[PDB]
Amino acid sequence: IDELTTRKCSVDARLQAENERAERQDRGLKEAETTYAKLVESQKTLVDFVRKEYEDTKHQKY
Amino acid sequence: IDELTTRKCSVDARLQAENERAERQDRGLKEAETTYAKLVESQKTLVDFVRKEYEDTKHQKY
Repeated sequence: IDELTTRKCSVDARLQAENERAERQDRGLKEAETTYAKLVESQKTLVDFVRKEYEDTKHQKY
Repeated sequence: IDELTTRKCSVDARLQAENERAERQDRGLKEAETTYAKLVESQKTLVDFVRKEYEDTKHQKY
């Protein structure tokens, strides 16, 4: 039963570390996804802008 | 002379507007160069920002 206490405390100290690391991954995964959405909207702006300049030179061509 | 003046007036008007077209193109790339420059600095830094999150996420699990 005391060997269990050593084992239980070992996994408990690892489980609380697991809780800390998992949340940190959860914290960064959300921030990465929000910054991902920043990149997703990033091209959408210039994609609209690359093809508006793509069309604006058409009049300046002919 | 008048017949060539019509050509002269046409070529002068279209080129003086073509200079406007040229500068309109210059402002066209100015945003395009800036936005591409704005993206590539943002793209590279955010990718390694994700790798930084990815590394620590890998570090916590490995």
